[PDB]
Amino acid sequence: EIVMTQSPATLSLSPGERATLSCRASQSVSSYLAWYQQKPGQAPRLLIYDASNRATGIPARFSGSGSGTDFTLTISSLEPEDFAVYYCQQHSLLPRTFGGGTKVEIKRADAAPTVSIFPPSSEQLTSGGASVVCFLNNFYPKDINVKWKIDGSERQNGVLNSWTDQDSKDSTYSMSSTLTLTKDEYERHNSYTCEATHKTSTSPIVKSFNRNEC
Amino acid sequence: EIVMTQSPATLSLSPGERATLSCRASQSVSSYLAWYQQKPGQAPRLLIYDASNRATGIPARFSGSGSGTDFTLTISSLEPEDFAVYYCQQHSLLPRTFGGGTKVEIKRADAAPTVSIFPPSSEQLTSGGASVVCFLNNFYPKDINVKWKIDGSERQNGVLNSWTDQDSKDSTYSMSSTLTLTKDEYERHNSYTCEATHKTSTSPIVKSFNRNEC
Amino acid sequence: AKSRTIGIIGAPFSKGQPRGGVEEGPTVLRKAGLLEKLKEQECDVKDYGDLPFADIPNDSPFQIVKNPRSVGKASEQLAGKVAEVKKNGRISLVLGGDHSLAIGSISGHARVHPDLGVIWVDAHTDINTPLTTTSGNLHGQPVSFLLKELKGKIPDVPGFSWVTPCISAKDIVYIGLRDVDPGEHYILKTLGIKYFSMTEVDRLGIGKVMEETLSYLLGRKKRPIHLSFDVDGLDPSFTPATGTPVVGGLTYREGLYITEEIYKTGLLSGLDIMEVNPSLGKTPEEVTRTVNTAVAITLACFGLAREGNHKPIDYLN
Amino acid sequence: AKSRTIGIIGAPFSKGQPRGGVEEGPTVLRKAGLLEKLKEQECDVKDYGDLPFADIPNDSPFQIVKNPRSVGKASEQLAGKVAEVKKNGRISLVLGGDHSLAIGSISGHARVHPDLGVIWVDAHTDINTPLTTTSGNLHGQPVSFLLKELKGKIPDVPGFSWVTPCISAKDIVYIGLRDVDPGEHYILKTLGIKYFSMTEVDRLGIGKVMEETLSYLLGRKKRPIHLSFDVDGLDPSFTPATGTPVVGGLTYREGLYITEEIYKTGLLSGLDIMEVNPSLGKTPEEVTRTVNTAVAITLACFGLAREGNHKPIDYLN
Amino acid sequence: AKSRTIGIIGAPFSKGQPRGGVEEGPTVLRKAGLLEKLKEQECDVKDYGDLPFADIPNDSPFQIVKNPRSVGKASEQLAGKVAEVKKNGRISLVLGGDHSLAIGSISGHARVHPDLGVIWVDAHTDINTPLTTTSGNLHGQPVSFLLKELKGKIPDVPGFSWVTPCISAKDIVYIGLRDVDPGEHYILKTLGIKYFSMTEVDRLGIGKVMEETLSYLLGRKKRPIHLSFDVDGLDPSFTPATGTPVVGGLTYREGLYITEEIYKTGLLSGLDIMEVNPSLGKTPEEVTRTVNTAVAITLACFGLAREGNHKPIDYLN
Ligand SMILES: [Mn+2]
Ligand SMILES: [Mn+2]
Ligand SMILES: [Mn+2]
Repeated sequence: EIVMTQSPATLSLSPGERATLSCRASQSVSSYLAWYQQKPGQAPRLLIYDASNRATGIPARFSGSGSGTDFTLTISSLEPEDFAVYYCQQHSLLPRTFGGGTKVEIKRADAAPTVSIFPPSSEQLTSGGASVVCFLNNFYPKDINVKWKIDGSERQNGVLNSWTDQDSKDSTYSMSSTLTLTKDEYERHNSYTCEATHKTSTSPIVKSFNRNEC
Repeated sequence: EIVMTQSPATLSLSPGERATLSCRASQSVSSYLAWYQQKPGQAPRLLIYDASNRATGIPARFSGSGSGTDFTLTISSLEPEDFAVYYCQQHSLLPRTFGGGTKVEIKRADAAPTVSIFPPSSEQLTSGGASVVCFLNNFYPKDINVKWKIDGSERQNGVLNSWTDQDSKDSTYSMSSTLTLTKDEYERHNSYTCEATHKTSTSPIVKSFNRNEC
Repeated sequence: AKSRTIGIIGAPFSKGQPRGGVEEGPTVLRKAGLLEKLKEQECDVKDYGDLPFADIPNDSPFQIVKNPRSVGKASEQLAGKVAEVKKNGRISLVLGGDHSLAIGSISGHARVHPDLGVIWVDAHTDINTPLTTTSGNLHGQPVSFLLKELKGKIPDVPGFSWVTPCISAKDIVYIGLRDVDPGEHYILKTLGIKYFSMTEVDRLGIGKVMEETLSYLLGRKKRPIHLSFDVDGLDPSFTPATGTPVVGGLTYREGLYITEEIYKTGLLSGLDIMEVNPSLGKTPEEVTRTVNTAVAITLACFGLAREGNHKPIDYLN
Repeated sequence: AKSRTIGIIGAPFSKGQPRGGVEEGPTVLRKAGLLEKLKEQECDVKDYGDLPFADIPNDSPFQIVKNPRSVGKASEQLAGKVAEVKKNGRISLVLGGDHSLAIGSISGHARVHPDLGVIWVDAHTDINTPLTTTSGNLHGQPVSFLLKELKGKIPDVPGFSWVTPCISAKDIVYIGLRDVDPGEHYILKTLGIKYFSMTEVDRLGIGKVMEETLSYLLGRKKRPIHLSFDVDGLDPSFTPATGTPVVGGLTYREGLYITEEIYKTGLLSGLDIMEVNPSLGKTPEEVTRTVNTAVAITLACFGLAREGNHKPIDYLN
Repeated sequence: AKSRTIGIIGAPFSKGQPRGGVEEGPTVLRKAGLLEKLKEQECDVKDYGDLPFADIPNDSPFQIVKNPRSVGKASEQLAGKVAEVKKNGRISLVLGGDHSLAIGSISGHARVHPDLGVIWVDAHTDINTPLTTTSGNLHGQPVSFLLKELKGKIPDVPGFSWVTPCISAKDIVYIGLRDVDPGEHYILKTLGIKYFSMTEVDRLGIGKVMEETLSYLLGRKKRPIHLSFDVDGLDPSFTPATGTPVVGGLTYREGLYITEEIYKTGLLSGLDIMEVNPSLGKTPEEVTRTVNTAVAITLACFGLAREGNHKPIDYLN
């Protein structure tokens, strides 16, 4: 099961210069592997066929090299349509393993998240649930951890974090701190807190509300 | 950073036959690595010096081989004093990485956990805390997940699981579901539940209590 | 004796064939104990080590032929080593690998005995040209480099400058062909090559086939015989762990038989065991059957006959 | 040409045999691409569609014979369709199904050529009578309706009014028999039918067997040959996905061989592929081996010879 | 011409030295483009590929000497390959690796020219014996196997049966010694070996040192010179990515100078670049300085002189 290791896990480079990527083998694949262009929810189309040589509908800038253990994927003329999770994939040993993921983001000026926290509705309370979700918005780069608290004492098993891709226009990111509780647990407490933490956030961004305040 | 991978992660073999273990390299270490005997809280003493040849105070049964990618640690005359977390360790590349862990347990007949659940004291309630812990006891093998519920709705961020080694005499295992709450959260609810789940447990072992029942 | 005097040449080379993994060819045949299974009967076994196969990094392709120069360098190296072990007076046991190596395996054998014969037991003829193949894989073009009747028509594909075609079209017998692409069969019919495919194998019976094969090669004159043997030429019920399995091959019985007729002439002078691939068995049991098959084939080549093998002393003592 | 000019007749019928599931006979053989695997060599392939098999709801049994009228209606319909495709000048590729259909498959073939021969390659003779069987299953009584030497002795079982026995007992050769119930072998010995069972197959060799079979049928006079071929006649190591598997059948090699001798007479004029059943393979791999076997059998009937097949242009160009 | 006619032998071997990682010796020197940086001036460059180093699994230790048989087999193989490339009339560029290989690198060079000289530019003498070392590491015992004045005193350590001591104690000059264990300096003083350590290097000046070195070797008679060159003999400010760095080595200027004096005799006949280790640079910049150093050393050996190199045509045109 030769493990193929992609040394750039993530990548964020502006429309511009070379975006040389790395993929390593645990054996000698020896010029027998390829490169792919998995756009989100699409066909992971071939970039480079046999460690080189640029297959059949490739634009201009997708040279690469190898032969035979640690290979290269050069994106010289970056062309911002190419922002996709890239994959090397060894071939000439069974079973035919893949790389890990080479998310090519957009490099831009680090955006700060706009963070606030939101209750369950009375329409929800007539159904009998509690879903207190904080909503994080327009930041760069991806990494935020959000903590919850039962009036000061932390929460899990409802808490879910889910991120989109990078935006087309302002090129930002995404998270809801999707948390679900019960109506009984809702009514026993007021001060519900959302503690964001981004690289732009020097202090951890806390936004809160009491129950029966809004 | 050549990663050394130990293919037997855990091991449970009776006092008896061969206990051949495996350690693989991401490159050619080429007969340049060793084998260790880390007893819990002790000195991880050398077993086998250079992929073979049995160093200087080794008893009788600790042959091994290699040269040069995927190596062997044979424990032929098992000798039940030898129940320790074992480590291969590559040497002749910098930096000098290690294996993962080769916990050599005792193989015995699968023991069922004795499971029940325990409240906070009034001496605790005069201090103002809540610590509802379930106590799991004398089982084999190690793996149990224990769920908690707020009268039927699950719990985390207090819940802690902690296991000992295997016992000397009956050779069993260990867990407390160490959970901590607040006195206020304690007084708002009664039916506190502990749901064990072991391989011997065909049904998930639920033990419960109401507050002000005991 | 004269026969069962063996020089083993392991040749872990792959770049003629696309399915990488045949370079664990000599490793698995040696760890199945081919050496020691020779050593019961009077086998003068001398291992000459494996050949180093250097990696040309810019082995740039031809029009269709791909990885040419690595194949040509490997077969030139093997031609020197086969000429070396035939100057040692032994029978060249050259096992790989793939049929790309059989270029130098027949070439260096012809460097000592220029008037040999080739029994190319294979599912395929492997006589595509660099121009009129559609693969360009050199595990199926060794025979086209070797026939003198094809000279002036083979391109100067790089790595093959040393290649002198050395055998005649009337001096080669295919046995067990079962899947031929059209270029190879036009060559087969125009040169007048004698061949016994699985049609003619079943027609005469495998024994009358080996009878007429020895009547074709040795019926004119006694001469050295070079059994170059593919392991996909047998049926994939016995060897599924090969590169190109085609159903309908020889039974394992008859493969052993063809080797035993070549032994009982006493004229075995060169042996090839190619296309063994442990990486393509779907179970290791498939690999185990395949490798035990190829080992016992090699045994019955050098006179591990199924009738018996002996040492000439009284055993009632 | 004259040969490899094919009319395909799929006939998904089951009620001669008890194990329901053989009605996915033509479906699996077509989805294995028998049509396109013919079309490489010069196969004039014309699919005539599947035959509709109506369901007689009150197909009331005979004494022992059960589902008689559906079998008789199916074989009468197939006799009309076989006579149609033989008036088209093609070679009738009639594949089902079960041997119950071979009544009309030999009958409509005799409606054009009354002096043909039948090579009934099967594990069984399938010549039980309606009176002296113990099954009453019409997947084993087609041959008893067809021999003129059995007339005045076959009952008027319903559905079989149209049945004229059309072939002579000296004009049929069984090849590969291996399990016969006693009534069929008394018929076999009293009529003086020539047959080569697996005894005689192993005795002469499969090639001398096909040699004497063609010497028996065609040695007197050139005449059309109707290979009606069961797929349990091969060994169940190759076709376990059949209705009645009996161990000890022909090797897959020899099955392909029998078809290739019938091709190289140039006198193939009718072909039956019966008893294919994808529902009885214990794994789908068993079904895959069985169907690829029967497909390549049908290929080697119409001249996908293992020696090679070509189109007559120069390929060095 | 006579000089700058190069046979490159890459030898990725490590088991003489303990710090594993020097087997990426020829890989990094080739990917730094030593071949193409030769090819500007008139360098007849012929790469002969890397040597295969088989792994003896039970390479059991001696008393102190450890991994002996792998070293002896590697140096015997290299002795054959050096004798091969010296029969090719080229200058043997043998780069590894470690000084264990210099046994066969001087041995096969003496197989063609038995009266050569050795300029062993190294921080250490590397002339420990198997008996009177305290390491037993064969990256520091090549010279003790090679001197005829040490015969009858070297043990029969396994792998070294082929070893004939081939050079005289008065036919070797150490240049740049700076850390010697006591056994090696008793050998150095008792044999009367001429040597210029960093004391004598600074005393005469590096130019008067190379003047007297060529006056010692070539002042008697013109004879082939075998510069065997360690890369720790330079100061670790320039090559910190070596196996045994000792501070106080030659400046990079003077290392290039020693190579250029060996060139301007026109008598360079064998070259060793050992102990290059990319795995021990604390930064890759350290590795980059080390490898560019060793590359330009090898350039100034074959006549990439710092004065200039030319092709003899007018360039005002
Ligand atoms: Mn083949
Ligand atoms: Mn049958
Ligand atoms: Mn040194």
